[PDB]
Amino acid sequence: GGYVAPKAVWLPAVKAKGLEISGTFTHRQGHIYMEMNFTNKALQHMTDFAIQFNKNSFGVIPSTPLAIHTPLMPNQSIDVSLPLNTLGPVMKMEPLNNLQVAVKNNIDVFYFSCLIPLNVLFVEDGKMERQVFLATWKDIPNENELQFQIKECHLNADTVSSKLQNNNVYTIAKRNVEGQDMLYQSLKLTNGIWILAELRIQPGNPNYTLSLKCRAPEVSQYIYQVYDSILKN
Ligand SMILES: [Cl-]
Ligand SMILES: [Mg+2]
Repeated sequence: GGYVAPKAVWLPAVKAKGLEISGTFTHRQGHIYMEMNFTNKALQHMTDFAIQFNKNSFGVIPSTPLAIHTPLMPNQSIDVSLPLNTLGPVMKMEPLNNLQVAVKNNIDVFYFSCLIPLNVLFVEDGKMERQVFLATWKDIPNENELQFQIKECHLNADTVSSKLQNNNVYTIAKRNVEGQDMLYQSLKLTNGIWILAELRIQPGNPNYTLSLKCRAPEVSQYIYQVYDSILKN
C-alpha cells in the first residue's frame, strides 16, 4: 500500500454547529477514497448527511452517496469511507490540488477545503518502457524540466525504488555513474498526464536531486511534495 497521510481536522465542531470532520485520502487497489471521521459534538441528533465537491483540477467527485444511514447521536463518532473517482467536471484550481467541499446535515450546510495528495491519483499502469521513456523525455521541452531537493534523505536507491513502487512510481532504469545512483522513474496521473523523473543520489550529499519533466509542468511541484512525503514516511 502507498503513503496515507494521518487524518487532519477538516471541519472543527465549533465552526459547524457541532459537526467535526477529520479526514485523509487513500488509494486502495485502483480505488480512491476520502476517509473521514464525523463526530457529533452538538446536543441534537444529526441526520440527512450529504456531500459534494466544487469542480476541481483532476475532476474528483464522490462516486456514491455518503454512507451514513443512522442518526449520529450526540457524542458519537463514526468512520466513513467515501469512494471517489476522477470522472467529474474539471476546473483548474489554485493551488492545483485544492478541493472545496460542502457537507450538509439536518442542521445546516457547512464548507471547507482540503488538499489532495497527488499520489492517490497515481495510476497502476504508469510504468513506461525504457525506449518510450527516453523518447518522451527528449520530446518534452527542456524548459519543462524542474529540479527539486529531497532534503535529508539516507535511503538506498533500492529502498527508494521499493517505496516509490508502492505508490505507483516505477523505476525504469538505474545508472551507476561514479558512485552516484541515477534512478529514472515514471508515473501517470488519473488524467493521463505522464511525469518522468530523474533522482540523483550522491555519496556524502544528504540531499537528493529530483528532476521532473512533464508536458504540464505546473503539476511538478505537487509530485515533488508527495514524493518527499513518501520518502520521509
Ligand atoms: Cl451524498
Ligand atoms: Mg500499485
